[PDB]
Amino acid sequence: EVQLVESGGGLVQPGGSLRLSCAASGFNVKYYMMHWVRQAPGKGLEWVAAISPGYDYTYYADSVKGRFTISADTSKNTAYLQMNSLRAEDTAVYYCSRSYWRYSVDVWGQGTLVTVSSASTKGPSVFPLAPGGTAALGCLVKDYFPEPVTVSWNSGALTSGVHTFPAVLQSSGLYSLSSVVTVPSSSLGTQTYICNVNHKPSNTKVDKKVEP
Amino acid sequence: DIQMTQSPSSLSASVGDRVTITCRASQDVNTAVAWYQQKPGKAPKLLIYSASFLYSGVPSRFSGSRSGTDFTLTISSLQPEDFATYYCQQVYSSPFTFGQGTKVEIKRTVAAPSVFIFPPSDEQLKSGTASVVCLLNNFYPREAKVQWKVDNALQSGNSQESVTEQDSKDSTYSLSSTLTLSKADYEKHKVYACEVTHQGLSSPVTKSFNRG
Repeated sequence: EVQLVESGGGLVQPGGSLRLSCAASGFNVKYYMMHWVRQAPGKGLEWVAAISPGYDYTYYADSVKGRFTISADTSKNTAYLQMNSLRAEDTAVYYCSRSYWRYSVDVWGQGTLVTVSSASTKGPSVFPLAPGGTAALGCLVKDYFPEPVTVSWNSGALTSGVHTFPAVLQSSGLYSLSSVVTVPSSSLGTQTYICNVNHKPSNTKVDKKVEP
Repeated sequence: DIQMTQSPSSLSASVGDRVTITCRASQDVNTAVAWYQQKPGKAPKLLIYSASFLYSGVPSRFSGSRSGTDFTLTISSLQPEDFATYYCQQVYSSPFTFGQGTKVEIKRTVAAPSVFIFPPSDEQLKSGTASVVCLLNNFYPREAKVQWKVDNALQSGNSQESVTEQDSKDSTYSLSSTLTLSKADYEKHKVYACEVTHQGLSSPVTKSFNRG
C-alpha cells in the first residue's frame, strides 16, 4: 500500500532531543522529496523541512534551522527528523509527506504527537456523572498529562449519542474532559453503563460504572 | 519567503451552496499550488494538485482554478461532511508555505440545546476537589451563553467551556461547562445553577440542584 508511517514522538523535556522516523511503503524514497509538516494543537499547518534522498539536498524553515536536521537512508526507505534544543513552541503533531519532482505533496502519514514539557506523566482520575424519555450520563476524566486519552462506553458496544469533549488545559497545567452519552431513561437500573478510559502515556486503564 | 494569504479565515454555508476559498501568492508560483482538506483528528487529504487537477477519489464538487498569483478552491454543493479546515500550499520554492486555513462550518436550522446538570461525585469530594458539569446537547448555531450561579451569585473565572466539532451527519454541536471549586467552597454553598441562553430557547433555561 502507498503509505507513510511516523514514529518516535512522545512526551520530552524542554532542551532535549527526539528523533522522528518516517517509514515509506509502496514506493522507494530515493525517487521522491520527503517533507516534515507540523501542527501545534488547534493551529494551522507549518511546513518544517524537506529532503530529496537521491541527491541529499535539504530544505529547512528558519524556525528550525541549526536545531533540527532532516535526513534519509534509501536502504531503510525511511526519512528522519532529528529535533534538538526542543521548545514548548515545538509541541505539535509531526506529519511526514511525499512529493514527486515539482508536483505537489499527495500522500501524508497519520502523524506523531510531540509534547515538549518539563511536567511529569499523570494518569487521570475518573468520576461518574450520575444520570422526552432521554437521559444523559457520563464520566469526568480529570487531572491527566499529557494528551491523549481515549474514552469508550460499554467496551465500545455503546457509540450512538456519545460526545467525548475535547480536553481543556486547567490552570494546574493538567488536562480534563467529560465523555457524555444520551440514553433511554427506562434503562437506569436495566442496563449498566461503564466508561473505559485509556491514558496510554501513564499506562492507566480505568473502568468506572456510572448509575444513579 | 513566499506568503500564501488565504481568505476567508472562516465561513458558514448551507448544504447545496457554492463555496469559494482564496489563496494569494506574494510572488509567481506557476501552478505549483495544491489544496488540502483536514478533518478533526486526521491528516490532511490532497483534493486539487497543480492548481487545477482533481486528485483521485475526491468528489467532483471540489474544483481549483488559477488567475496569475490568485488561486481559488470551489465546492459546488457543500455537503454536511465537508466540515473541515481547507489549506492551500505552494511547492515553488523553500519554505514550501501553507495558507492560514479556512474553517468551513455547515449552516442549518436553529436547534435548542437539551440542558443537563451533574453534581460533584462523592469520590471527587473525598479527593478534596468539587467539579460541577453542565451539558448543552445537540444545538445550532454554535453561539451559546452559559452562566454559573452558586447561592444565586453569578460566578466568573471559575468555569471552563469545551465544545465538540460540528457533527458531520446532523451539523449540531454539544458543549460542556465545568465549574471547579475547593471541597470547602462547594460545602459552604447550597444552590448550584447553570443558566443557558441560546437562539432556540424562547427564554433562558436554568438547571439546578441543592447539595443533598
